[PDB]
Amino acid sequence: HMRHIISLLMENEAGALSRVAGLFSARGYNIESLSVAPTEDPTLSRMTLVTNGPDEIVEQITKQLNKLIEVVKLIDLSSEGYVERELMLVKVRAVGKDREEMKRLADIFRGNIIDVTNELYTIELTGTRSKLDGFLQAVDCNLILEIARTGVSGLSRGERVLKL
Amino acid sequence: HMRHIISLLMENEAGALSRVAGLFSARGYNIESLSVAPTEDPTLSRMTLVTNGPDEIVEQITKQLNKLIEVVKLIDLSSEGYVERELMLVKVRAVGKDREEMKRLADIFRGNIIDVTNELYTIELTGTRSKLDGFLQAVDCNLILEIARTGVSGLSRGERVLKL
Ligand SMILES: [Ca+2]
Ligand SMILES: [Ca+2]
Repeated sequence: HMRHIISLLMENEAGALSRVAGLFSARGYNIESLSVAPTEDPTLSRMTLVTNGPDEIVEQITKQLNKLIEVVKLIDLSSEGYVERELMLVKVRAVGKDREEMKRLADIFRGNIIDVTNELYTIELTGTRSKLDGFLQAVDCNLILEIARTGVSGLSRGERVLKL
Repeated sequence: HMRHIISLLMENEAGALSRVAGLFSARGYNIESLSVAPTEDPTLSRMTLVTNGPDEIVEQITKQLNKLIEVVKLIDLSSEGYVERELMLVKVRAVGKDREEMKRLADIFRGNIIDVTNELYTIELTGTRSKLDGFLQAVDCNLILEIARTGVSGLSRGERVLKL
């Protein structure tokens, strides 16, 4: 039951994504998080999807995904060197001494405050999964007003590219 | 008309995604970018989605969308003050004088190199849509080896929050 980061190229067209999400849904496959946006080439979008399972489940999801005509290339990004980043926006209640505390946490995690009132901050964070998770462990939950978190975006290390 | 950024707070069921994605697909409308990931509410995910069509029509989907039990709340983020950021990973061919040149761009856009060889950089860039777009506008496209870009993560400004 471990994390695989699936990376795929697909037809930037209507239904493309609803069909990819439908394939998971039909069979109750987990989607932890999902990023998709156009590439260099506007006919093709790049999707980064994170799923949680034993290998034999992932290999079957991977088998089924390749079968879709709108899925063009596909790699388990996790099976080779890669880099990943996520972006997160955390809106936090920040009054009295918690104003200093929230500012210290932002600086420690190298985030930036991008919205501010007398009683709140919106903090922008970028990093690996664990950095962003470490931020959330470190903040008191009762302070969090809401969170918007982009889901992982990754690339293979070095010369390896998905389109080739 | 135009560009719309829709935030939804929903169940993390696969395709609850597909079902949301479907209602844009249903009308023949392309989802340009999309992000969905866990929130503090372990059972709930936040999804931002950027799309293109006429206000009344989006408002059609809006309604259709609200009536899904899987959807807790939604707003059209543009209808009120908001902050938005995307993240992007851009792998570039960086040989000779382009090494100095590609590093300068990174610096000017305030991005970070997170993968480097003799012949390439992968640059991480975080910002508004127009900033990332402007970075892409600045690089000769024969230098871009691949891009993985997340699409928006957005929140209302100030005390406005979606779960409320
Ligand atoms: Ca295929
Ligand atoms: Ca509802």
